[PDB]
Amino acid sequence: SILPEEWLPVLEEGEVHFVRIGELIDRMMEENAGKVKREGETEVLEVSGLEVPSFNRRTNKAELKRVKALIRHDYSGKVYTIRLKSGRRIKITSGHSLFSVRNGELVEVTGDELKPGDLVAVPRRLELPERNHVLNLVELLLGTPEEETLDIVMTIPVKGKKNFFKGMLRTLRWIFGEEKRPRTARRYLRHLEDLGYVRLKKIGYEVLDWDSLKNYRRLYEALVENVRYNGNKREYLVEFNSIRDAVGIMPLKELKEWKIGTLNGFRMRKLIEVDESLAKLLGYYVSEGYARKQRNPKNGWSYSVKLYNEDPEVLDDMERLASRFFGKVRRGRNYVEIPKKIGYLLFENMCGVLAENKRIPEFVFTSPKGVRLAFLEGYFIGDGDVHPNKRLRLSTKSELLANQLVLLLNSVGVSAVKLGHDSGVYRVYINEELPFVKLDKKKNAYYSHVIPKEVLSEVFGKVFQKNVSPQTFRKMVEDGRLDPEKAQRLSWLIEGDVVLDRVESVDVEDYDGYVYDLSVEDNENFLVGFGLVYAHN
Repeated sequence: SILPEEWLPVLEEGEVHFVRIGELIDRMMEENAGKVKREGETEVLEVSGLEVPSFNRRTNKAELKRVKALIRHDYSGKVYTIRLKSGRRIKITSGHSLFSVRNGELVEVTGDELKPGDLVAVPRRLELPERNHVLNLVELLLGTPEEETLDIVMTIPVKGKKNFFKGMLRTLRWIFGEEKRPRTARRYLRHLEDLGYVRLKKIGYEVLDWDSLKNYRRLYEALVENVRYNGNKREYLVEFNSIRDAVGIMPLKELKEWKIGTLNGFRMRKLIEVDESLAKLLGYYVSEGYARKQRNPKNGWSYSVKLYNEDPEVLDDMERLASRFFGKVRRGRNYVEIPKKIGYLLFENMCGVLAENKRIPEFVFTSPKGVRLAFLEGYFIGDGDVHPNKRLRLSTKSELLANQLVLLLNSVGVSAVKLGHDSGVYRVYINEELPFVKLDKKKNAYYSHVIPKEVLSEVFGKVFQKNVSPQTFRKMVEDGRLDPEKAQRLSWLIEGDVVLDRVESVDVEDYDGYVYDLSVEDNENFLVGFGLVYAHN
């Protein structure tokens, strides 16, 4: 079993969520009490919709699998904190298993069995789904405290909507039997068909969904009540807050036409398509970005987002990108600032405000590889990690980010990763090339680009000098230097997505409380812990 606190990367309906295994299972079992099957000391909860990364037991390749069920035991006994030389850490119960090596094969080894020096299975790479994501600023702001969207409004050109709200509301009420058939009934009746609520017909019409119509009605009832007129720009106006309990009902087909932001400030489309520019911009923010607000002249708040960076070219890039999204920007001395309120709200709810709350936005993880790399590039360039004298070194006061980074790197091939927590700050060491950073992976080759000498020694019989790289291994085989009959046993290790890290230290403790587990389809293994370590279910 795994301890409550352990990080668990999981996928829900194609989205990657980092959660502490215990919190997940706890909640899931509270909102599904009726479905739990208790067994004195064990509570099982079958689920669907959840997927976790695992490795194929046969081919050892990285693949996502279905999580059959969540499990919760009421444990009392010894727990082990396993610390791998790479900086990865995992807290498990005594009988829980991780994967080690025995005569060139991946075998299960329990916690109370593991000792320093032992080799443990860890990811070399991961395969996460790739799809285009579309940010919905309405759904974003709804999850924001009303205090923050006080001055936010949604405008819409009054042009092709001459009293559209009132005209529609009258049609809805007519359909509901509360008013005489309006004169413009058909204009709107068509729109309701376009939305699939009503199917027009020869004679009159037929309501296809009353519930949906009720909600739509509720929406237009709210709109007709709060929509104002902005004579200046010939546009309709609505304070976000006054319709927070109905706006989410607005079909996307209608949302497109609106704009969201401040009355006398910047306004942008409520539906943003994620591209490499957005990602990179977000990359810059996560690393060198800071969001703030001050009282300003008339006590009342002024929101801005600053992107610090000494390098002149960088500032030109951030400015080029920032402005590509938030119109007019303010290029400073050593920074680029976005004084827009909607810009602050976007960055805040996506990546966080405080350094320790900083995080990679959820959509990035399952975006096409190009977008992931764009995010990374922005993070690195901003964090000033382009020209390495040794190896890339990223710092974060945010534990989540450290983990999210390792997953992102893993998801795009980077396996040479090391972790560290020297003083309140988390470090992520990367010792291998990146499409945007020239560095030598062969220089001080990490555990990931090396085959342990213990494994070779045990398989071939000889006593190997030192560690060997997968390349040298392949070559020795094509030389007769290594017996090809034995060298094949180790193929999984040269072709799979699992590498070996070595146990550095093991802490034994007594634990009284809840412990968790997962049942994973087929592979029966998944990723858990700081840095991600494959654990047997």
